Amino acid sequence: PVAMIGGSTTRRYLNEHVTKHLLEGMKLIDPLRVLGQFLIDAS
Amino acid sequence: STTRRYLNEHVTKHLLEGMKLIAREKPEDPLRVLGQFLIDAS
Amino acid sequence: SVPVIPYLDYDIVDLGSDIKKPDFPQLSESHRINEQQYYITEDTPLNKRNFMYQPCAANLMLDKLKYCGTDYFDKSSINLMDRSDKLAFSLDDHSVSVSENCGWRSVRSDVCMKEGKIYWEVEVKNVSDTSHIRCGISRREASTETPVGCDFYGYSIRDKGLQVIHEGRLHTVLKPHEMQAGDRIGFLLTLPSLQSQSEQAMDYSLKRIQELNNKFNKEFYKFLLRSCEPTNVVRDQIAIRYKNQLFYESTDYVKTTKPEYYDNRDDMQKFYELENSSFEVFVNGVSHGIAFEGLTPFLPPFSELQYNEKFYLHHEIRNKYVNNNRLGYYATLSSFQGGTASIITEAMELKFLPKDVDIKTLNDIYNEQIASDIVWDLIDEI
Amino acid sequence: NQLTKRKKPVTFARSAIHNWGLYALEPIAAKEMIIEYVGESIRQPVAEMREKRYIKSGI
Repeated sequence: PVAMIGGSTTRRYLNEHVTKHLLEGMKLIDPLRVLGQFLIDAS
Repeated sequence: STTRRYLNEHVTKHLLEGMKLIAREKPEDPLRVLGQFLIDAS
Repeated sequence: SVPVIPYLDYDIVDLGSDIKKPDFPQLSESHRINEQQYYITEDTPLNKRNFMYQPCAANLMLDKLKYCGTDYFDKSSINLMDRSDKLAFSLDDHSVSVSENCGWRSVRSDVCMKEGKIYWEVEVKNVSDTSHIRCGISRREASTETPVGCDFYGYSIRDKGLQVIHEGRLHTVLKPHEMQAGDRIGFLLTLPSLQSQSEQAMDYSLKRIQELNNKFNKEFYKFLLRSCEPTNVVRDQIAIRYKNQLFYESTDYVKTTKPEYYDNRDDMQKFYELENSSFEVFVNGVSHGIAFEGLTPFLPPFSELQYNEKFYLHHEIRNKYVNNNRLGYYATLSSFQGGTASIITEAMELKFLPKDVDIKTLNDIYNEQIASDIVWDLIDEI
Repeated sequence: NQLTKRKKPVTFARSAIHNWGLYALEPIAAKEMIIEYVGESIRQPVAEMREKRYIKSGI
């Protein structure tokens, strides 16, 4: 999966867990308050 | 540079500081706290 | 003109395959100092011809970039790119050590030091009568093979007496106390804010355009200092395969001169210095005074990138003085014929910590180096 | 010392171009070695200082 394809590091959690739908909230992006809930829609 | 023109006036201050805070420590869901903190950014 | 490069057999990795994504700088026996075996890096590329090299990972999630940034080591330590070929390190103490007949070299540590109060300590593991050590500061502009203190891209500390180094000079402005076999150096490094750097960036932008500028055509060099924006980045960081493995051809700055802006009041050349910088050493945790109030404000207009003067002026085209996520002063460590000294990262290994409120290690900024470099290139994906 | 046996009897004298120059003491043919270049070996950062240090004094 993306746990090691993003990098071989224990600080490489980001390319699988968090920053996947952070960039995919940015693929539609504009104001900043609607970006706070594009942070939400992976949960 | 069009997205690089518009966003770099705006995205560089708050969202980079919003990602410089989540780099320090991480809970089981960190998408709630930075999403809350960007409501505080407005 | 060229397309992006696809993925190979080691790029898309299986679940149980715990292979590491850039290939390891493999260890080979160099010499035996401090009764330890120090080890070299064999097949990795090294920073030459005013360039650098960086590990990439085959990121699958993006369309334009098939490669984004990543690192080897979990915490901070010596970067492997700024390294000599007769320079050795270890996994025990992470000390840099050149050979017994090798000369004056240096290695930076990859913390990108822009603003805030950042502090780290430097272990002095061994010193002899014939061995010298110059731990200090240097930029990404300054290179590794020269011992730093050669230019104003870095300042270091002398071995005995702590004569603070600047352009080859030896200033005895702190309290002199020589290194021994059980010593340590703690760089209390006060940098002002990034807003304080950004207004010095417009100060060189507004005073190189039209104040002294009346060569044959200089409006197109005025235009690059006109559009000299305080944080904005024009990066050319592309991925290349090299010795069967994946790396970066990241651009590096070229050497420039002293920024001397004529203030009308001072009736002389006035120099660009930062907002109350502080250069303090912790030899075993005692205050030694402040050496440098004059760390430079550098980010767009003080370091000149690898830019083309004849190919590019005919025409789209980039700008001369821009930023990136790699610009800053770096935690620097030099050695001389085997002078072994180590960098120390985390507060559990810190022995002499100051009471401060803003004590920030590398790994706060190193985690910020991981988290910004992805999202500095998540604006590149559009 | 390896390439000493293969050289030519050229002397130095006062030059027709500049202060000092070499004067080939025999009719050398097309592709023969005149002289192996001999000297120091020092790398780029240490020769960066010497490139200005001699001209700081002004040789």
